[PDB]
Amino acid sequence: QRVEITLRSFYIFNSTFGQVEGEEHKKVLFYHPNDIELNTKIKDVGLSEAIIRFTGTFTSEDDCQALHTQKTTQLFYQPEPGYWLVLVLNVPKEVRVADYRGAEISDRIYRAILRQCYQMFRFQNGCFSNPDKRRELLCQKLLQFYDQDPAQCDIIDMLHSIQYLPLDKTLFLRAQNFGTLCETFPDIKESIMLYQEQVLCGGKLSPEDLHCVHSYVVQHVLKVGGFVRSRPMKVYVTLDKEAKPYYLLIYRALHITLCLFLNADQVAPKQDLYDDLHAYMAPQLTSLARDISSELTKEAPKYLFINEQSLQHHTNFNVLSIIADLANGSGAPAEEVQVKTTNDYWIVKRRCNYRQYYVILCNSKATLLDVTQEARRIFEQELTDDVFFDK
Amino acid sequence: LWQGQKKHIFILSEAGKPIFSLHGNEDKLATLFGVIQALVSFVQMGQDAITSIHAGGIKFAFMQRSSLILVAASRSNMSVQQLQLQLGDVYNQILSILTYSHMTKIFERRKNFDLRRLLSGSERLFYNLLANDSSSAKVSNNIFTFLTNSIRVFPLPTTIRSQITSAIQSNCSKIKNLVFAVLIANNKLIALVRMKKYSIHPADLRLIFNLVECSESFKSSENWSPICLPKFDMNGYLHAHVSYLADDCQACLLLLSVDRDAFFTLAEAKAKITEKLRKSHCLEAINEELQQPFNAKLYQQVVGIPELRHFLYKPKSTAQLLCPMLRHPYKSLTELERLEAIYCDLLHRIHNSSRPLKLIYEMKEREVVLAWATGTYELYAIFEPVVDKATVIKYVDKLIKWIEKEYDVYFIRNHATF
Amino acid sequence: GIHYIELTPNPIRFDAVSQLTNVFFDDSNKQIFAVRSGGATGVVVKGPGSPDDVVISFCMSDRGGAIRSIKFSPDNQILAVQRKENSVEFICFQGDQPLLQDIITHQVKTLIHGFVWVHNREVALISNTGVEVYTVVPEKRQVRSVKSLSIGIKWFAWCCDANVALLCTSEGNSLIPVLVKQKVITKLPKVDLGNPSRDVQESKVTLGQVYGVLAVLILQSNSTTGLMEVEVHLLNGPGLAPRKCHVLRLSLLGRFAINTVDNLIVVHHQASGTSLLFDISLPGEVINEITYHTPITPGRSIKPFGYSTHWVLFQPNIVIDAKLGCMWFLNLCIEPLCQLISDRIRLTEFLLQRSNGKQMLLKVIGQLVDDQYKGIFSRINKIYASWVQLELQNQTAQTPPIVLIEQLDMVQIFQRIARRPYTESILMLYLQSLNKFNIAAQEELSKMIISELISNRSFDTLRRLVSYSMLLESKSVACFLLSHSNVDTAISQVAIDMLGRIEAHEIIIEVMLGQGKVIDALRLAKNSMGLEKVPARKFLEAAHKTKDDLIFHSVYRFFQMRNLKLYETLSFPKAEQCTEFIQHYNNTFPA
Repeated sequence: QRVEITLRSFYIFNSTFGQVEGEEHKKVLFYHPNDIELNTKIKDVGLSEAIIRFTGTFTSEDDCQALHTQKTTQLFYQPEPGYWLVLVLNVPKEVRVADYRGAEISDRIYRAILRQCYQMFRFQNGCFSNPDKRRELLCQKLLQFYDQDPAQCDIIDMLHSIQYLPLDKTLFLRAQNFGTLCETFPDIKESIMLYQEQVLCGGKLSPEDLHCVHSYVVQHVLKVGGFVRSRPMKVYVTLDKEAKPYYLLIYRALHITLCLFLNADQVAPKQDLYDDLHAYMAPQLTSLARDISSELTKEAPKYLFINEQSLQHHTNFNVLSIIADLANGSGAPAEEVQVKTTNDYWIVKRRCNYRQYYVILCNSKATLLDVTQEARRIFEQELTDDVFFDK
Repeated sequence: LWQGQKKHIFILSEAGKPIFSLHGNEDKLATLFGVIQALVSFVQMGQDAITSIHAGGIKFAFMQRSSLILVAASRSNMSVQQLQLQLGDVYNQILSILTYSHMTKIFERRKNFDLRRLLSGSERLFYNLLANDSSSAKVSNNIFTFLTNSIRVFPLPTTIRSQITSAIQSNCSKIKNLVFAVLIANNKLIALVRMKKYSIHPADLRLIFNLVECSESFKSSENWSPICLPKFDMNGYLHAHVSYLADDCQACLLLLSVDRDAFFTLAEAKAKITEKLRKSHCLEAINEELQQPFNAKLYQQVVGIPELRHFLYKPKSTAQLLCPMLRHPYKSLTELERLEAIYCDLLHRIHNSSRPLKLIYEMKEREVVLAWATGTYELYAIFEPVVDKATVIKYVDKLIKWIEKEYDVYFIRNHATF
Repeated sequence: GIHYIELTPNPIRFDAVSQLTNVFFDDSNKQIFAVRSGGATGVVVKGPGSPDDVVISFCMSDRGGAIRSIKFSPDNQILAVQRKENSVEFICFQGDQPLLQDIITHQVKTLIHGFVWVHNREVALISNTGVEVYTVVPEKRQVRSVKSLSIGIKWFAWCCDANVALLCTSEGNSLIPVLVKQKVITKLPKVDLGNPSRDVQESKVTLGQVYGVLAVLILQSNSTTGLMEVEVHLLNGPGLAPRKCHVLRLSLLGRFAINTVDNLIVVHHQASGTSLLFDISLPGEVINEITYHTPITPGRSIKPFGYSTHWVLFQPNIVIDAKLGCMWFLNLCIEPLCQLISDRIRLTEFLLQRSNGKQMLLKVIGQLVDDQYKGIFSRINKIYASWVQLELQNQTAQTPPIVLIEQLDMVQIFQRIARRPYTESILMLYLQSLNKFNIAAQEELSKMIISELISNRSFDTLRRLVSYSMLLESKSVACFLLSHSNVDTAISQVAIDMLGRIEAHEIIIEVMLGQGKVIDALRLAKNSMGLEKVPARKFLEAAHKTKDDLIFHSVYRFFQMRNLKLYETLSFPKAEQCTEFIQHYNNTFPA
């Protein structure tokens, strides 16, 4: 009778506030769920602060990272000095008496999730830094964010990668041609083009900002023929060594989403600009989308080839024990790791200059040499321009 | 400086009374003990039990057993389960010094009773047990015996060992209530004979080894002291007659009996055993082996295989270990720590309960390691960084064949019986 | 005065005509002959050839009859004279002074019109009754005939280049070309005049070739509005069959003349004093599979320097003077034309088929891309795809086309616009055009593109460009990528990837040893070199510099085992000369 991981609590606190007696409720800036009594909130914040101050007697205070009780595990994270995020989890149970199996949880995945939460909040609203009363009401953005699965997490969600879109040269040159908008219209500072879910042509932007833009677009615009209007939306992205606000304009062709970054130190754009952009851009974008769709219509061991410099993976994705091993052995010179599990699964890993390769095999009648040969066959079949210098 | 150490061991009471600390004075650290007790009680108020804390390079492990609080902190590469095993060893040491019934009754008595009174004069055993690791200054294989929880057997030809065992079991046959007779020499078991219906468990044997190694007053007298074996009987005592063999053969013999009055009989039996050993020239073989620095046969075997730095082979039926001598480039301390970390990591990954493995092959920058867990043995080899794979497999197979050939010389299959 | 037709700044000068002397012009060799007193006192010669005007003064008596033409041989050895319709004499010239004793007299009944040279030693005669062809012999002093034809002729026309004589029948409603050469004369398919009833006159028919293809020109007036026009037929059909291909819209009235200057059909109007250019290759309107054309510039006069009704216009660009005694050659001033025409695409099309349209075309592109730049995009999107087609047609056929622009021509143009915000778009547009026309990018363009992409912080485009192999895969390009290595690390990743693509292992080994990765470099070397060629000295020194005491031991042990495998010993051969490292190892690791 498996119970698997659930979510028990999530809160943000700042110990600086409420140093005077009787203001113990000023610590909490957010608590989830909101149905809990105030005393329990204060007790949980007190426990977290006690653990942090106990750790802070051997090393630096900003080193605390986790707690493992018998049935709940907590994760700490400090994005800015003073502010802490905590993610209480629930240990899976096994019934045969209760058999807690809190040894099947990898802290890296959920700590990465904690990182992504703050990254998205920063993208939309900015940094965390009375103003605390404004902040506490602006933090009820993290109410729909945790309303829109904890058990289903893997290495891809740990590394924040997006799949790769292969295109022929002519279509790519045609698509990249949409860079004359910054010249015909001097106001536009940046443009990014997406296919349905893969990034088609996004340039002059760091991978983190591109991931944030892609995640926001997929979450809002795609899930729930021209300029999509929401019921002047500002974003905070870093360009030229500084994070600055920018207006975001989203234009939707058939399957193509084109995000335009207008300058945000002037007044909001008027209707004439929208009309000009529409009448200047609609037909070419429609034709390009139709051509790409037609071309894409014209066009056992697993694998997963991850790139660490652009966060674009390429896979064809395995029991839970196998999935747990991939997230364990992951990240410096090259290396080569081969592992066989009890249930007869062979796992091979390579690490070239900046990449990671994985191959999973299911063969119980193989030796070390046979497995190496099979992995080499797969690597040669699914890749060109041999990178390992196998010769 | 105090907080920069590589290992800390704190022992508390359920009320928060300091008892033992590996570093520093137990009375200078009252506030830390109070903080720990408050934290544990605070967590327990929610019908829950705290186990560990991971904080960016430092790990803490907690244990609450029989109204005691055991806390261990370590900056090494050890995981939390291995620290829990270490804490269990410390608790077993405490349980051996004070039998379980005595401590449970005294705790059922006044709740604020200081246990340092009853644990006075036995700090040497704790310090030896916690210094048995290579963290501070030690360059030996006791860390390798601790990691895999097994002992090492003295390498002698089968004839000498059979003669010694036959002599002991023939001389000590008529005595009533003799449970175990153990003969060890230089931190290495030589022979062991036990009663038919009662066996021994590796934890108790390692405890006996620690008691013999730490104490030094066993050489100048025929000491008669009691010992408690938690696995044998956790509420009853055993009385041990401990004495060395002679002034030229430094092998120590222990006779364990349940009767507190039978001591002269044990002395007479020991005298007869030593006489019958000296008659048949076994002491000469023991002394000759004690002078060899590195067991030249295994040295020749290892040097016969280049691109091999270290290994440790352990069978599955019994808890015994075989490993060669430390050689270059691992003769320093930093490289020794690195090698210890490598074995810790491999051992933790192989024996993980949630996701166990069967074979690990790695080709890191400065080494080529290999682990293996067959149904009848368990190997952990380390090769040179620029070796191919077929050569590694050939060397491993040849080494395993040689080890299987010379089995009775290095391992004991079945123990003797009275 | 801003005009497009001018004259020669250094005109040729000759003796003016008088009441007695006559002037005779040869179109075939561009020579004007001025006879004096029937040639007895000396005839002057003016024309092309040597920088000094070649003049041959000769004596010849007065035999009666006005001369219509005297013409040397194509090798200038024999001349000819004609006096009367029935007595035509063939005179022989020897050396540089007339041997008058060798003159030959010939008699023919046919109605004589004219004579032509079809070869260096062959004279062909045109007569009304019907053509023929003769061949002279000075030895026996008679002239032989080979073939003939037979067609009444009112007037004729001759071409020196293609040797195609256009003849008008005495019936007055038929024109037939004849191709005349050595021993072979044959009729051509009769020209489809369209209107077999129109009257033909001398000033209504001109013959001349444009772009190297012979064409016939006929003047006409509009059948609907009465406006004058020019009817053009090109002799480009299979078998040199005449075929109408173009019609010019003049939209004026009066007298007109046509020359052919720089492959342009120039039309002159004496009444209005204006000239009109017509470029045949320019895109014009087509009606009933016949293309109609209009002047490319507003009507303007010849540049005023030095439209009198006294000139005689000779093809292709010859204008002579009767009472003035001079002769010019027409020319074009392309600098004013580059400003008069405003449409950049039209100007590029006009300049891509000229004789000097390279120095002006490159200047136009440079002005359009550097000085007068605007948000132009669709103009230089078309100029490229206009000349890159010519460049591709040159390659796929391997006479080179007139005006040809390669990559090295316009790489120099893009140099002056480097380090500007808008350079990336221009470079990418050029690369897109090249890729569309399937032309590889050479080293310099690839280097420029890499530099611009790196400077503008665009790495996804760089990765995609390298992925498709759109940049030259050279070791110099690899060095160029690797020399930056500090703006970011993705540049280093791309450089190493494309170094490994071309299998340049020594550079990879040197780079890896530069960072301080001795074991990986040694692993690569023992697979590339082969374990019998690895340098022990270099690797031992590199491992000794790191000061790690583990890499040193591993390298030393690897070389010890190499010595064991090769020489069945664990010692270092004296050839290596590395006893210092042996001493260092022995002291470092005690035995």
